[PDB]
This record gives sequence, structure tokens and C-alpha cells, in this order.
Amino acid sequence: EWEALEKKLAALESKLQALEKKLEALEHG
Amino acid sequence: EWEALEKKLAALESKLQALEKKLEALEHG
Amino acid sequence: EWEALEKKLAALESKLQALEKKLEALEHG
Repeated sequence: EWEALEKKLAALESKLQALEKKLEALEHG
Repeated sequence: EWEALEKKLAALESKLQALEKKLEALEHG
Repeated sequence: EWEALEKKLAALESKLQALEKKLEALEHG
């Protein structure tokens, strides 16, 4: 159970990283 | 392009909330 | 609107991180 839950956090976290990579490229870029 | 980022953010939001429901649930009842 | 996107991002990051210290509470005993 915990592993499944950490799994999810880590996959969202990747996704928030993705989008964040995109914004700060538009802004000042 | 703003709209695309906008949709994406909203889908990330729905996911976290689902995750936060899971956590409140084990954590609270 | 572009700033708005930026604040919505910090707030889901921040929240992801608060969920993690929550999961962590649950596991750690």
C-alpha cells in the first residue's frame, strides 16, 4: 500500500516537473 | 498554448485531490 | 494569466510536498 502511494506521488511529481520545465521556458524564452 | 497548459494543470489537480482523499482516508477514517 | 499559471504550479508543488510529509507520518509508525 505505501509503495503504491509513494509510486503515485513520484509520478505526479514528475509531471509537475514537466509543466514547470515548460513555463519558465516560455517566460524568459 | 495557455489553454493546453491550463487543461494539464487542472488534470494534475484532480489527481492530487484523489491522492489527498486516499491519505485523509487512511489517516482519518 | 501567465503569472496565474505560475501560482497555480507552486500551489500544487507545495501541496504534493505536504502530501509526502503526510504519507511519511503514516508509514513512520
